[PDB]
Amino acid sequence: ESSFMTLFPKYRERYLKDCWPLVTKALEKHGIAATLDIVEGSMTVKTTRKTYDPAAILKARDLIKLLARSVPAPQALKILEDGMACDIIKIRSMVRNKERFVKRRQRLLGQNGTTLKALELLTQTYILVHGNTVSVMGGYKGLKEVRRVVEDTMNNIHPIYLIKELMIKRELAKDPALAHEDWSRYL
Amino acid sequence: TASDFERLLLGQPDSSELWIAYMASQMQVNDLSSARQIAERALKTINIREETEKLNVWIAYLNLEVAYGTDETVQEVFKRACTYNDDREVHERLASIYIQSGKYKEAEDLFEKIVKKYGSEAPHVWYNYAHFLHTKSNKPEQARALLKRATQVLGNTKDTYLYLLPKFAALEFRSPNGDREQGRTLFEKLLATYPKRFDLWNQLLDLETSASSVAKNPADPSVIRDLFERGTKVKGLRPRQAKAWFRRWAQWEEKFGDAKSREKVSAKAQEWARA
Amino acid sequence: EDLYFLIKKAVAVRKHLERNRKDKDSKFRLILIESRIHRLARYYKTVGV
Amino acid sequence: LVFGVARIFASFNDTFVHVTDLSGRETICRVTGGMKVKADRDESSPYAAMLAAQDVAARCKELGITALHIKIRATGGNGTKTPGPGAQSALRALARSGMKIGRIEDVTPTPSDST
RNA sequence: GAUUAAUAGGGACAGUCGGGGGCGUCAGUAUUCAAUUGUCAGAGGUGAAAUUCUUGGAUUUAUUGAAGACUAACAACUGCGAAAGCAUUCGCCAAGGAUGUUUUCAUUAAUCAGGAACG
Repeated sequence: ESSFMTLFPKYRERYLKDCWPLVTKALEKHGIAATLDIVEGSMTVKTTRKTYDPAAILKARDLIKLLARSVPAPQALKILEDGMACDIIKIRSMVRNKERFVKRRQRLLGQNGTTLKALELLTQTYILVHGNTVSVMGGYKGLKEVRRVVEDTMNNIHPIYLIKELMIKRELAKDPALAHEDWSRYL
Repeated sequence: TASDFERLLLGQPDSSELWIAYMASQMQVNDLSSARQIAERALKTINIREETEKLNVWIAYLNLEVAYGTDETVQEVFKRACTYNDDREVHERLASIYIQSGKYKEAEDLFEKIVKKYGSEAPHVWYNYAHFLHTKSNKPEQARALLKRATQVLGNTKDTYLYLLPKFAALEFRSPNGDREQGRTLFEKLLATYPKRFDLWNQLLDLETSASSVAKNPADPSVIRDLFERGTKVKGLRPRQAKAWFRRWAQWEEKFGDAKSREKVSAKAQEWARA
Repeated sequence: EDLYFLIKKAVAVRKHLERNRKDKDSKFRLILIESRIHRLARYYKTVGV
Repeated sequence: LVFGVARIFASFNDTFVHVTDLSGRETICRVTGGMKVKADRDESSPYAAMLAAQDVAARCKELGITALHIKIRATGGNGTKTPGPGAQSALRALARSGMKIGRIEDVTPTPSDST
């Protein structure tokens, strides 16, 4: 018995209740009990002795942290995969200017989300935009790459440049005769 | 007399030099309480914008509290003087005051206090403290240790790094307890980490052609000639700076008296200009 | 008087600028209070004071 | 029931398993991804981590500790707070090589300063 | 001899408010540098790599010493400052906003050519 816990707000609480039986039955499948508090707003996990897999506690901790990060329940249970993991990128500390912060976060969004969807498919990743914080998921290579992407966006080189780079990364990694050089001549 | 002083004060109220003259007459008549009275009269009636006259009254009163006062009054006036003036400057004035009065132990405590408080932005505090160290405390190893401490406290920008390193080296060259050999160490390290910095090369050249061994006050013509050769062989020289260095070499060899080295300088300037 | 309280607030902000001449927002407060002093001193010197 | 401290530093380009004493001063064992598979791309691999985990598990059971309380961290200075697939597969491989665990605590050096 | 007291003024006082300013004070980490130990074969990068550090022990583990930097999560469809901008404890120095008053000189008002302070 070893617990992890954090605190959610009330505007998240409603969706946490109405998506929770999915969550607690998936944690029942992973052999770990979980409860929700209502008068205070905490979720309490606890490793039972019938936990067949050891990483259940850490992945449940990241799971409940992303539930706090207000991500949707299907992706929040898609975290249960072997290679699936999260990451955070705080960008309010990186951008000192408020209007420039708003402009560059909107530039990260792009027109109607086509840019974030292009990034999602180019890295097989997931993106959420929670103000000053960047929740992301997927394979570790995609994760390293999208962290590079968000710091370049806050550095104000444009995502169309970045997507051009990633498609070149993709095709130059798919052809096998060119497999190992510094290909910055093509970038 | 005091009436004469009051007449000249109603003539010129902002005049700090007359203020210190009046309280100095009060020192000569030993009424240190009325001297305090006069000093605070200056601190009130000297006008708002006259910062130099205010600090003159301030540092004079600090001289009083170190000379005839005691620890509690000198610390409270130190607090008030930094409260109403610049902390770094009143601290440096009390430091030079301690240097003058010989109270070198509490001087050292003030020095460690000011390198703690204001070593973050002042390079000059480390300069003055190394000056104290190569002077009367006579610990050059402590001076270079506090130089390493300075490289810890500061950033590594050009001004702070490449200005405290040559100012410390100049102190090494100018103090007989400072070992111009260690100054040459510092300068060699400077021109190793930045060999493109010909103004720093020039400053080394000035420092060797000036009074390097202050224990007996010549320069050293052998290493003068060798460093001048290295200044000729270092890459990156614009022809203006090259001509200036050849002129400086010629001037020093005229000061030396060796016409053979003079004509060597002329011939090597010719073959350098041949390009 | 109103001018008396204005010039009182003015000499207070002047002596604080003496305490630290680096406070430029306080210097801006000085320029606004001196503009008000000029205006109301002229407007009540016109009446005879 | 002897206890110990198994520290884990699993990045995305290398993975560390470094068991120290219960106080954390006497390093018992340490093995890496290059002391594992030694392929500079697969140096942070779940498989290299399985190999490393079996190596440390065998040596610590040879010293006879048989129970751990795992500390877990990552590049907490500037990069991510999230540890590696090496850490995932290493915890799985450890408690499937068989020793029992009490509590696990992931301690990661969070900065309140970063930039 | 002296009007309405203005649903325009400014001030005064009282309770307030402010991640407003300036200055000193108290922390918090984390980074670097130094030391000490346990180390004991790589570490470190990258899409793959290389450079680099590595039996004098790197990377790692822990404990200190020094340093500068900024103040996470709270943190906002907010708040303050005219603007740049503004987020640790405490304290001071003045100023500023709103509220109220059983507070006053009664046009003092508004606008900007010239010009001037802060980036």
